[PDB]
Amino acid sequence: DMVLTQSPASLAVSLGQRATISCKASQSVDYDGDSYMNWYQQKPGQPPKLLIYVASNLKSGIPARFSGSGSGTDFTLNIHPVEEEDAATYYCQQSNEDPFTFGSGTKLEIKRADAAPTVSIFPPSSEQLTSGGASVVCFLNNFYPKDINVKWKIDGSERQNGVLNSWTDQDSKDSTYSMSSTLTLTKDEYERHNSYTCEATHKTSTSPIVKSFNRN
Amino acid sequence: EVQLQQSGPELVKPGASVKMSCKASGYTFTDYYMKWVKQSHGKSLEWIGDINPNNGGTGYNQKFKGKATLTVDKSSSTAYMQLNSLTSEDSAVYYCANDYGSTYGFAYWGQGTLVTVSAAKTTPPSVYPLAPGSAAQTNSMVTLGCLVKGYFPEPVTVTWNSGSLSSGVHTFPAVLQSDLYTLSSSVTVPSSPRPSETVTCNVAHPASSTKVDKKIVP
Repeated sequence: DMVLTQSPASLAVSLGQRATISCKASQSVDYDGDSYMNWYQQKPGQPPKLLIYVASNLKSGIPARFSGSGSGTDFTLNIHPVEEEDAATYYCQQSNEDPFTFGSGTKLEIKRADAAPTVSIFPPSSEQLTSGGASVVCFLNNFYPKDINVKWKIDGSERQNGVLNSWTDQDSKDSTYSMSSTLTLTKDEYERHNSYTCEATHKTSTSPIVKSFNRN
Repeated sequence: EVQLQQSGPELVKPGASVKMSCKASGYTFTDYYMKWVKQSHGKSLEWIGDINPNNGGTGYNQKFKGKATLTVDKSSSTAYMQLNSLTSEDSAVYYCANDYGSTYGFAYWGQGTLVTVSAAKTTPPSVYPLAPGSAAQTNSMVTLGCLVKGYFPEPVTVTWNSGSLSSGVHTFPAVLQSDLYTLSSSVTVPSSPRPSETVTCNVAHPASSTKVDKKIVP
């Protein structure tokens, strides 16, 4: 089997800049003067999208910002200028021989201006409590960079376990991330405390963003 | 427009087998080869094999010879793939594609089929609405949430207002608490909308034909 090594693995690039992804086939993928290497774009949640086929052909409908090059065993995909809708994982795939092979992929992240998350905390729904469960949910929307912390405080003290965080992939419209944290306790543990705080921190800093509520 | 419609998700017991379909339209079914790719959680694509709709010709990636079994049905322009003796490794997403336009690659793809190989029983989700609870309400945006917790297996489709609301939505990826799944979605709307105009969240869990419409009230 032929090995397709993509490089780099991850790459951050500011809007308008240039993005260059490499692909190195272990063998040659030329055949009668044509290099059979294709490139796909894949945004989280959907099937890959054919961008460029046979090394340098831009599929009809693809923005001219994209452009492939290379031959033999070394190929390159070029994006200029980079846009918000480009944050995705990219793949080169050889069609030269059995079995068809895909590259190890390259995630493309967009750099932008630091942005504060929009925290919103939610107490447990009556429905949920009735069944002996209490899930406090905290939404930290549209922040940047992806590196953020979330500390949960119950009656002043920090709650360690019972937390479940889930990040969103970088937005296609504004290049921001979002995260959801859920502190899950039992109706008993919940009913025996009053103040529930959810606070976010950006890497180091010191000035957090808090949100809280009282059981009344 | 060439169109490839793949079957719904599947939860299969390990050791068993499963068959998925891929309905083609918008083109001469026999003219083009039908190809199959598998992609796994951590994301990484693998070619399974191709099939010649015309004569039932078949091409298999050595790894999948014996595991996959491509088949086709001319009269219905439908492609089939059968996976035998499933094991947890076979838990992934399978796409069917074709080279309409002869780009010598994979030009068109289906939307995928998620197969979960597991001895576990399917558990429906518990849909809980998330309301602010006596908060802001004066020309200032308001965030609402819907918590979908304790379900199995993946996936679940959350929607806001049958789909009228697409902007402001943020559906987070499911996490695995215990041996169950939990995800949540949020939607930001102008103070005008709610509580005035109705805001519902519609959760659907295919594996169990579970359809819920929880209304977000204050």
